[PDB]
Amino acid sequence: SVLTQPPSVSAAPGQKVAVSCSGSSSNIGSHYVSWYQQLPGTAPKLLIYDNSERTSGIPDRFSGSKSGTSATLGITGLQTGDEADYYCGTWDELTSNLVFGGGTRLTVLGQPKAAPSVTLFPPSSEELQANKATLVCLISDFYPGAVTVAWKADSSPVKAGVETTTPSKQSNNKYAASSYLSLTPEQWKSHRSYSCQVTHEGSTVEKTVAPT
Amino acid sequence: VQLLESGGGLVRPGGSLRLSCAASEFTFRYDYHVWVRQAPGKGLEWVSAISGSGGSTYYADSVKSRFTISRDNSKNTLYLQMNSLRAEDTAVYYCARLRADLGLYMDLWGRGTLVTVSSASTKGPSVFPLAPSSGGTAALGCLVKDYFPEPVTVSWNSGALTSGVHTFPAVLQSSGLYSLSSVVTVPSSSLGTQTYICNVNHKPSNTKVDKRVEPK
Ligand SMILES: [Cl-]
Ligand SMILES: [Cl-]
Ligand SMILES: [Cl-]
Repeated sequence: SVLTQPPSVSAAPGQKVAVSCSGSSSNIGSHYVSWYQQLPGTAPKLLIYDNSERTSGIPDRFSGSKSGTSATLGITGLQTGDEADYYCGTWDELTSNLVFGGGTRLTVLGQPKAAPSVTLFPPSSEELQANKATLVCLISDFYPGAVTVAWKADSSPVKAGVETTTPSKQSNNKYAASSYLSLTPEQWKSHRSYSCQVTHEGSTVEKTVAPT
Repeated sequence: VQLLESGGGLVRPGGSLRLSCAASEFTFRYDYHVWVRQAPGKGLEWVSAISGSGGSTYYADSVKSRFTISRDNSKNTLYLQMNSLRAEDTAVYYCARLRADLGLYMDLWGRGTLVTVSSASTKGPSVFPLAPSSGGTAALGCLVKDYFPEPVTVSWNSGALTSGVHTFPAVLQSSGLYSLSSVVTVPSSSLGTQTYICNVNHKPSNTKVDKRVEPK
């Protein structure tokens, strides 16, 4: 949200990661940063408060620092049990809100990094005959299990009518996701092309379909 | 030492829901408490805060004038009254303790309660073929669009075809309806000679469709 974190960090068991948290004068600049650990399917848990202080039970493997408008969570001796979403948080004095970063997914790597395979289908003749249009973006065999999906109508971003899944574990322990763009038939016919853009570990894989 | 949320569940758009959070700690009345929510697959969003004895309340602009935070210290209970609920309010709602040392931090969290804002009722899917485009392989599939509830079963050629088949987990849309897709990867040389049929069954709506998927 208001604070900026990298979507994904990863390392092998026993190795280290750093999670950056970027804000402004009115939040991180003037106020103390906390870090929250969210294990899969659980409530957040406080790890660190007042920038660098660990809560009870939290090992010295976890460390926090803060300089100006940025903060950093360090984790050394990575264990599979550390796999979680990590959130930075602080007070924002402009809005008088408690604010969070967008979350960082920590993967403790159990297999090689895999870029996603992307398949994009245009609307069927049958759906267009029913006066509707759905673009289907199928995303498979990626690891770690974190992607961002962006839709384009020619060169313009499309944010309306977008429905994207959370990544889910396939049988091979890689991840799958899908994204659906709802259009009018008129929108579909009027553009030169639509694109599904899948960003994984800082690289974008793009597929494009055209009504022609 | 714990917080436990209750009152979550299914509510129609425009409806109301009262969440409760029961606190075990004697110190409950001496601490600020908050509601934080998390939309499925998304980040934490702080919602509301209340002082020890309710003299001060804070709200995110996203819930201001629709939501009211309150507490009854005699019952060690925190409340969130949510009126005029919208689909974008669908989330796990957490109650948490807000404390100050040098600065602010949320040191104790409840388990969370799911709030689903939806008027989704039993509905069969529309099944559309995803035709193969005109590594010597073609992807073809079937779109299973706008059904409720889970689950649907998809097979290809009545289970004869398994290699190359990927049936994707369903998307739960803001509408509260599901969609899923199944894809099979086949040789481009096969498209002229082989028949590909996706077999879709949605038992709750008695919707069973065999859709032939052909080129173009
Ligand atoms: Cl107080
Ligand atoms: Cl008060
Ligand atoms: Cl502070």
